[PDB]
Amino acid sequence: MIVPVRCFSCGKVVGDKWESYLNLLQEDELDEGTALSRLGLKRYCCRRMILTHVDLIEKFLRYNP
Amino acid sequence: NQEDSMIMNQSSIDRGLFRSLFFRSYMDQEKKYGMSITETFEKPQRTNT
Amino acid sequence: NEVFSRPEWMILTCLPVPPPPVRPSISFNESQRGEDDLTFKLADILKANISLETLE
Amino acid sequence: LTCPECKVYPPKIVERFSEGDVVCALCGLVLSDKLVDTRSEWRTFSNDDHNGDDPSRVGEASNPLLDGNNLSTRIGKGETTDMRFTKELNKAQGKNVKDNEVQAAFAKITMLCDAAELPKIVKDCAKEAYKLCHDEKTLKGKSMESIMAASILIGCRRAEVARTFKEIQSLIHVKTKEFGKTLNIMKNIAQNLTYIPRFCSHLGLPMQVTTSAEYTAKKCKEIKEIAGKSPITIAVVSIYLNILLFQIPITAAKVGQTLQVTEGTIKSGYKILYEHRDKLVDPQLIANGVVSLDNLPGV
Amino acid sequence: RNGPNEHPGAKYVIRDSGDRIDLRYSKRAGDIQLQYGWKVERHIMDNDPVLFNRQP
Amino acid sequence: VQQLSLFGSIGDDGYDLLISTLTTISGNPPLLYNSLCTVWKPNPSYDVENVNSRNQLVEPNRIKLSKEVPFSYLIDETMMDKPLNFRILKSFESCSPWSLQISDIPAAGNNRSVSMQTIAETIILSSAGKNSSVSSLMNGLGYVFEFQYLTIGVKFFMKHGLILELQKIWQIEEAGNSQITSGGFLLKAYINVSDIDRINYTETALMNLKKELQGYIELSVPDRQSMDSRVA
Amino acid sequence: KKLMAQIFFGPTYYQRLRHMVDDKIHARARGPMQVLTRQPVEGRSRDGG
RNA sequence: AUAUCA
Ligand SMILES: [Mg+2]
Ligand SMILES: [Zn+2]
Ligand SMILES: [Zn+2]
Repeated sequence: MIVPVRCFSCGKVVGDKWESYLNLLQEDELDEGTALSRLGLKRYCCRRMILTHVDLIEKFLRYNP
Repeated sequence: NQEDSMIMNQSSIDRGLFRSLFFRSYMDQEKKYGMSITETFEKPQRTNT
Repeated sequence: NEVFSRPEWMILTCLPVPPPPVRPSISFNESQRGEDDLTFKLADILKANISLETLE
Repeated sequence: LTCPECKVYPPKIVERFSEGDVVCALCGLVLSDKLVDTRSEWRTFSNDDHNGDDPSRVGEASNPLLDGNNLSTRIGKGETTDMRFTKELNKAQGKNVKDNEVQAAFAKITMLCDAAELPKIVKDCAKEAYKLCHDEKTLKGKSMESIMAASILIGCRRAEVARTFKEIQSLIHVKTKEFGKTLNIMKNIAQNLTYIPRFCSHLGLPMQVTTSAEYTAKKCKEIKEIAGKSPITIAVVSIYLNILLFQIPITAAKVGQTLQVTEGTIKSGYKILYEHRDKLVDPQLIANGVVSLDNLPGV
Repeated sequence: RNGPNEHPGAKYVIRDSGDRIDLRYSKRAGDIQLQYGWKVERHIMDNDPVLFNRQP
Repeated sequence: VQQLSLFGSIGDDGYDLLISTLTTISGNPPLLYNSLCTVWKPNPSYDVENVNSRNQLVEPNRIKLSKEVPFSYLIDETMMDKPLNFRILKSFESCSPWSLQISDIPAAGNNRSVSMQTIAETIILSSAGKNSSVSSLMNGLGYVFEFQYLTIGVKFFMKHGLILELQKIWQIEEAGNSQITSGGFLLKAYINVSDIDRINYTETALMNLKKELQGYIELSVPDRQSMDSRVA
Repeated sequence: KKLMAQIFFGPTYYQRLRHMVDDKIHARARGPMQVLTRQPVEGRSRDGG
């Protein structure tokens, strides 16, 4: 839930890259592997951060108060 | 990491690896013991309690 | 054994009553009070006794 | 307890339960070492063990306030049991058994509360009112089904559970003047707002109507617009005013039916209140459909 | 002097008299002057022998 | 510092005999001395929690300031020209140096052969600045003047550091000084100890003095609670 | 310095389980006693022995 | 009393 700032393994900021990744997929139709790489996420530790994220926050927002 | 133990990247732990939230819930009733005796919600004073 | 165990002593005529330590009571909140199962079982023995005494 | 070394009048002492000690907070002298867990100790009397496997479970809780101190087990079937000896030892308990049987009048109160939808705190007050007045010479020879019908309104009038006397007249039984005198000799030893929730529910009105009727009725009394009419009538009348003011209306016949009042009587209170309808309503009431203060029936 | 909170510290002082001094609360936990024969209930320290066991 | 002591008393009439006895027993005649003590307590107007930075309980206590005064400040005109010796007692910019002391209630223990009190002391030598009066300085520490008393007496130096004081105490107030010791003298025997040995040795010295005066004047251990300056 | 061995390295899905040391750790040295037997009470919960 | 832990 909610994109991790910084990759656990090396600590490369990954907090900014979320919307940008989600955009390179809808708007650019691009496959996951290219979008990640476009965003400069080269090490698999960094790749796994975005590639395997589950943004549960968006469901959480669906409840009123 | 011998005999089923493991080593964790303390650096990763700081970055949020495996952290979790924890919520415990405590309950309490204000019970009524018959015609007169009733428990009360209040801050007890140490002289009369 | 003539001193410590005559056969006449197997049949109960008098009943040793154990003290509270063996059957503790607890006084909760004036409308709640807990007695030990033995204290219950004793009271039945007594009630049954008092009854049979009156009958004889 | 008071520290033998210090002795200050407010004896400031702590129960360090975790180390199982009772300490004097001032000098630090330990005043006691044997210390017992009362929660877990109470778990031995009132547990969840109904099967019989717990070795900790060794006693049972009783109620010295209601049934005095009558310790008594019951001969019943166990795992290895012949159905013969149970009968004999039970037929033998029959010869040893009057007032130890009038406790089945608690079963009359319990079956009346559950038929009247009454809480667990009301039964225990009705059972304590009945135990302390059923053998009185002040009640002497009152209708025995009307003295327990009076001790239920005595238990409701302390547990804050709104129950009119006509609500208990419907249960059992009640002879009105007979359980009305009995409700006073024991007493020596409702309002508009009470009915509004139920009547409204049966009426099928919205919260908005209920609240306004509730506000009007109180104001009616506050205003003293209805000199001595029964609260039930006042409430039914107020419900009429508010409801008529809103969209979903209810007629006198329908209100009276629910309130168990008569239209004529509701009319009586209603007209008395109507003159001050303006003062009566909640301030942010929204009259709807076509029913403003001017337009209300006025009947 | 170290007391119950510091590591190499102590919890109680047992006088000849038999009564236990709780260093956590005693107003005299500071100015506590020991006497031969008293007992200091001190923390477990490096190199104390202890029984270690794994059940069964 | 650890002060081991024993106390006693005598009425004015017992003076000469006691002086004569202590003079023979110690080998020296008495030495006249005085001291002014001012006691201070935490300002009641200010209030602070009673705990450490480590959140450990701290008990509020009084601070005692003590110094001497030239004898001439204690002799009026009626007192004029009277041998300045032991017999006189019968007819009864910056700050100066002071002794600052905070003491603890004596050590606990049933059947104590002597009183044993811990004393934290430091010395004030001088001051400077805006508010340099000892009074301001005490206030700066967060304390206020509570009370003060004058003590006049004679002392005897004995073996092993044992000291004996025969004293008279007067509380000082504008309303007047009242003699706390009215009637006689407060007798004090003590030794100041900066190892268990020297402590048991010191006890012995005091015990031998008590033993040597048994029958004549009795020296005992005062009540701990009477030697506790904590505020409460 | 390079390791003489080459390590099998890659991501693996690891789970965090309900058993954490701090909810387990327990120590006692004189404490609450039962009423009947006058022996140490039961369980970490009750500060048992 | 069920669930669970090695
Ligand atoms: Mg294992
Ligand atoms: Zn990375
Ligand atoms: Zn105390």
